[PDB]
Amino acid sequence: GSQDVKCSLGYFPCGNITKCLPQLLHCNGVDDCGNQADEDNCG
Ligand SMILES: [Ca+2]
Repeated sequence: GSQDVKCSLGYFPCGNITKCLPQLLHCNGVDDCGNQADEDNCG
């Protein structure tokens, strides 16, 4: 029954926003999530 939960394999959610992007854009130094959550202290 749950819907829009987590992202499929090979993708990750920006956080509390409904959206998923490939690891390629993860900490890639590019604005995409909008809230800059993926670029938040990437380490
Ligand atoms: Ca990014």
